[PDB]
Amino acid sequence: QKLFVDKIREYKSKR
Amino acid sequence: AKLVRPPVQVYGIEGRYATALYSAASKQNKLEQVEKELLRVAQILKEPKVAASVLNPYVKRSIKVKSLNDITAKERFSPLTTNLINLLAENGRLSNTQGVVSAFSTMMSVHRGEVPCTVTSASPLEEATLSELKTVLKSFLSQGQVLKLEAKTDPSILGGMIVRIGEKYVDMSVKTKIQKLGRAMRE
Amino acid sequence: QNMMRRKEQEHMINWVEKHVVQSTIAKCIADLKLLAKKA
Amino acid sequence: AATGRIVAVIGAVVDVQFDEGLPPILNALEVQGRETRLVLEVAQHLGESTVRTIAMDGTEGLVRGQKVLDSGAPIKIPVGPETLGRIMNVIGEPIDERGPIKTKQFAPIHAEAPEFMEMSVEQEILVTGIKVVDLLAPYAKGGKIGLFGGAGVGKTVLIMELINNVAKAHGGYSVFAGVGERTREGNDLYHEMIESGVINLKDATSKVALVYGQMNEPPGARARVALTGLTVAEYFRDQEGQDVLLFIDNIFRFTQAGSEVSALLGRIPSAVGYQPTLATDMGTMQERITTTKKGSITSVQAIYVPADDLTDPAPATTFAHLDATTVLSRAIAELGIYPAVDPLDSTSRIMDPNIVGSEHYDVARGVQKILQDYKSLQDIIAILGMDELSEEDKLTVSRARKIQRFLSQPFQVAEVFTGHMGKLVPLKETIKGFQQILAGEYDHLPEQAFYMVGPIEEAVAKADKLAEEH
Amino acid sequence: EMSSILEERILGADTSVDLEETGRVLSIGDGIARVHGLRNVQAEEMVEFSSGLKGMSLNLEPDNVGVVVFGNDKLIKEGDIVKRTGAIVDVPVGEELLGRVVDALGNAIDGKGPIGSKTRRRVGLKAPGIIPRISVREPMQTGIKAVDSLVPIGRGQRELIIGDRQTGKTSIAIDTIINQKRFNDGSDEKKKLYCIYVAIGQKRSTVAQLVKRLTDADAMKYTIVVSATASDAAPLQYLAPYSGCSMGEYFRDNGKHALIIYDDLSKQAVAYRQMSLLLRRPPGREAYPGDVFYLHSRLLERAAKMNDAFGGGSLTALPVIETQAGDVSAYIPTNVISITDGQIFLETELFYKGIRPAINVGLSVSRVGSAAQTRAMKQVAGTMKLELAQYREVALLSRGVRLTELLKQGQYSPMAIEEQVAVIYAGVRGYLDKLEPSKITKFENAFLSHVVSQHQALLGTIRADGKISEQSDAKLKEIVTNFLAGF
Ligand SMILES: Nc1ncnc2c1ncn2[C@@H]1O[C@H](COP(=O)(O)OP(=O)(O)OP(=O)(O)O)[C@@H](O)[C@H]1O
Ligand SMILES: Nc1ncnc2c1ncn2[C@@H]1O[C@H](COP(=O)(O)OP(=O)(O)O)[C@@H](O)[C@H]1O
Ligand SMILES: [Mg+2]
Ligand SMILES: [Mg+2]
Repeated sequence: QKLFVDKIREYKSKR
Repeated sequence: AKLVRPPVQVYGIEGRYATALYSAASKQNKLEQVEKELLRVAQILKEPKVAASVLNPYVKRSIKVKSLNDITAKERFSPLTTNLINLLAENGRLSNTQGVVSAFSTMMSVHRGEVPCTVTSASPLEEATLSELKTVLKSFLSQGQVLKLEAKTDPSILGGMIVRIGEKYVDMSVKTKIQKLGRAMRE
Repeated sequence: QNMMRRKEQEHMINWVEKHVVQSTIAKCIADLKLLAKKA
Repeated sequence: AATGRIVAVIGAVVDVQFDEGLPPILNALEVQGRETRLVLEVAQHLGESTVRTIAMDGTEGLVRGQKVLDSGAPIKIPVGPETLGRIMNVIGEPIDERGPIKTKQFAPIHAEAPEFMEMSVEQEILVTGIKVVDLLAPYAKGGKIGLFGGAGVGKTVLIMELINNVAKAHGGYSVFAGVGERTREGNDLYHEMIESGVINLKDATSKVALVYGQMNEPPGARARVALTGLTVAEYFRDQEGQDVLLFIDNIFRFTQAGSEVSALLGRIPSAVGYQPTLATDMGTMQERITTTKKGSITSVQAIYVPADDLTDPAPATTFAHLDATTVLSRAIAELGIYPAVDPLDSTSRIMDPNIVGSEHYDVARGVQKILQDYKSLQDIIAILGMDELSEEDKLTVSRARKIQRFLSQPFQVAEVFTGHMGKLVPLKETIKGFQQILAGEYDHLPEQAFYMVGPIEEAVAKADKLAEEH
Repeated sequence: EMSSILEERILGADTSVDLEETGRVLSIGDGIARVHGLRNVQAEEMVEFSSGLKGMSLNLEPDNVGVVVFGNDKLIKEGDIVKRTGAIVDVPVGEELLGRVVDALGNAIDGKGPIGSKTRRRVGLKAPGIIPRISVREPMQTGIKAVDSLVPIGRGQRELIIGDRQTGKTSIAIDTIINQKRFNDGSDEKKKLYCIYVAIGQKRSTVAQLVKRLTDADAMKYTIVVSATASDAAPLQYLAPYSGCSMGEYFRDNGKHALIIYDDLSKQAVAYRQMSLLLRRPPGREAYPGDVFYLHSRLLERAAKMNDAFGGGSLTALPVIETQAGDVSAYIPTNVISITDGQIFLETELFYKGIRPAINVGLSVSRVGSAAQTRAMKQVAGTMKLELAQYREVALLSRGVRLTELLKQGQYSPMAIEEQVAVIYAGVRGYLDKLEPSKITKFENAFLSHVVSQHQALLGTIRADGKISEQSDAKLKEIVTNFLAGF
């Protein structure tokens, strides 16, 4: 499930 | 008169002539023979000198196919193949014969049961996982089938791979997954 | 307030996938095996 | 039999490649693998053991390579008395939800026209109860009639009044073929024939068989449903000797459907845009609708006129196939005169003094002469006014306007529009009333005393009412 | 909001990959894409291009597939991949569309998120046969005095609105949509009418203002708007009517009653002519293809009235047609007149002469008509039509002038059937034969306010009974005479 653990890193960055 | 329909259908004048050749050979069981024949005649024509002798529109058709008769009686060619080239010069469809050759090739490569697969990657593939996915690819086809796998590389797909099994198609690329995630995030 | 919220959300979305813009084929082999199971 | 593969699907045109056993032209083929029965009719042989076919239903969901089976015979429909009281579609299947049509024989919808030695000559006037029809263009028992008209001028109302009068008074197994018309109208006709007892849902003594391919059908169905109904009527005429009535509405849709599929069959367009084979298609279809020495078919056909042209190749070509044309007009219907029959454009072959008699013939010719004089005067009448006409000219205009109004008539099927009760004027009342209006016996009545009346007695009564009340 | 992103948009995101069947674009041009491959694609199946566009497999040929592109072919290049969807072209249907503005393919263009539809329906379905139908009986109330009295429209009918440009056709359709509010809010669920407005070739600003007029009158809550405007691809303007018709067939098939407006069908015929001429098909009259009649007739044939064995629902269609210089004998006008069940002729002479709505009563007709009127409206409108015919014959005369001025109506003002009956009664019994004409409208206004402010009981009785009984006859008589003495 590599792209969810892709996305939420970026989401936390945006946080 | 009945005709033998090849397992694949090619279209155009190339397709029609090659379908004729295939249904002629299948009633005498001389298919690979005539492939080596048209292989030979294709390399006959691909040399520039009489390539220009035959694509000249200012020859008389009699002159051009006279030279063709000469060079086809040189290499002890089968009556089937001499007749095909005679017909291509009769109908003036000679310059397109490469295509017909082309067609015939493709045709019998689905006679031998080959399936062309194309794996595009963002990175020049490793050898290990190349044949790894070759073994993976093997399991989709019935027995009697051979993978013609030709993996080119395009570094714009941002990873993953895009594999085309004939017209079947799996897009495991990462760029398209990113596009899908963006669309879902916007809609 | 709601318009500012929507516009901040829009800049956040194009910034997060710019973050992916700046940013391992094990999943590729796994999907290959899955498709092989799909026969 | 033979099995082939679909190789191309373009609209209603499907190319089928057979590996052996090519099917003759006009054969029916069954596409294999569909929920409902899809039939393809062979139209051409393209060579390469490929045929081109026209589909009788929708072609969506068809895939190249799909199996197709050959029937070995053209579209065969069940024919017999068991078709009476039933609705069937272009390929003979019941579309009334009453079970299969268990007839003993099936006929192909493609047949040969009757020969020249089978033609009949007898000409007997058929009285319809309509004034303008029976006076200026009488119909004939066993003759093809044809009702021309633009969009919304009274074609279907007129054909339903004719249905009412003639078909109800008849005893000879009428047949109705709806070709490219409103499905609503088909339902209306079905139920008004159920209530009137002409169609008997139980204890079958029906005397009308319906065949319907309507506006919603693809071009192939709209191009062969006329042939299907024609085949039913041909059975009733030949193999029973009965005196059949055949109503076709609308028959321009047959030509139009041919024109819609003609482009896809790869044929160079003719004039206007129709198929090059317009006239011969119309001839092969229309020469089978005919009276022979074996039986009699009275054929009433509604004929749509595109954009009110009448020189469009389809109406122009239809004209030569009819014995009594009745041409409706929009300019007349905008005056409020119904039926909007054009008196100066409707003809008949029995309009002959040796058939209708010298009285009828002379009255009709005089009516037409006065109406023609009025038409020729109309231009300066509307430029300068009537105040400048001669006194004889004012008299001819007065009688012409009176004849115009008297030609209109309330229709039993038009009470919803006219408010009056439908009148059925017999022939002698028509002749006498028009003779009297011609002679000058009503130069004192107001013109509005003739609008929408029955016989002339009602005109004088209406004049009296107008004079006393107003 | 931050977690409105990781909501499920990431977790539930269709990040699957499947063994798909593909084709490769050979040549894009003229809004048609010749595509190589797609061996198992079906006729009229929807395919999806690489750019996220969509198309319909029109021409299955031996060596290629002709695909009609639903959008701008600028976004398609030779070599693009084309995937199958396995689904013949279909659109989302259901009640989740009410209140939504969508484009011809069912995608929301109102910015309110996705349509939560659970059912999809093909756009090219066949109309019901002969047996499923039943004659039109229930009235479809427009709220316009002229239409509802002289040219009545039933449920399951097809009524053309034909006329020149800027003569009030869209206004008639919009008032017909606004008028159904009094029924959609009531209790009887067999009088609710769900409206659909397909906008073809129109200015997008005009469609936005139309949605505004519907939202201010609170008519959007029961109205679908399908928009294929002037700047959209010709295939989209071609498809929009069938999308709207399937959205309405959903209601027609489930025992409910839909109404659909095609605004207009002339622009759909023009779009189809563009597509046909770009496909090199032979042009007939006015360069239109041979099957433009079929184009409109397979569409207007789906507006039916089912019987009580097939649900008892209906679908009323009000196709709009724009004539040039008042020519009704043109090709496409006569085609649609051949298809529909009547017309409503709007005139430019009447519209310029202040008579609005500019309905030509002598030329407007409704083939069904009487079978779908209330009894009270029938009682008064029969006499009204007789007197109007008398007046147009002699063009009594003062009665005719009075009535024709009584037929004028304002925009966005649909009257209930009871109030129309009251006004027409006050007009047709003579009670303003001696009032000079120019005050009539004024009188009308005042009169109706009176009847709605104080005599609500009479209107309620007319509503319950549907007819204007002898008791209510004398009651309305004394009401109007007392008001006229006061007026
Ligand atoms: N019943 C009416 N009473 C008074 N004015 C009206 C009425 N209907 C329309 N109008 C006015 O005349 C204008 C005509 O606009 P409308 O959209 O209704 O006509 P149209 O036939 O749709 O023309 P178009 O082809 O431009 O869409 C309206 O904007 C309105 O201002
Ligand atoms: N005999 C008639 N009397 C009064 N009105 C008629 C008569 N015939 C036709 N009409 C009117 O003309 C309209 C068109 O009728 P119809 O025949 O159904 O159209 P079409 O030409 O498409 O067949 C009808 O709705 C009707 O109002
Ligand atoms: Mg008709
Ligand atoms: Mg408009």
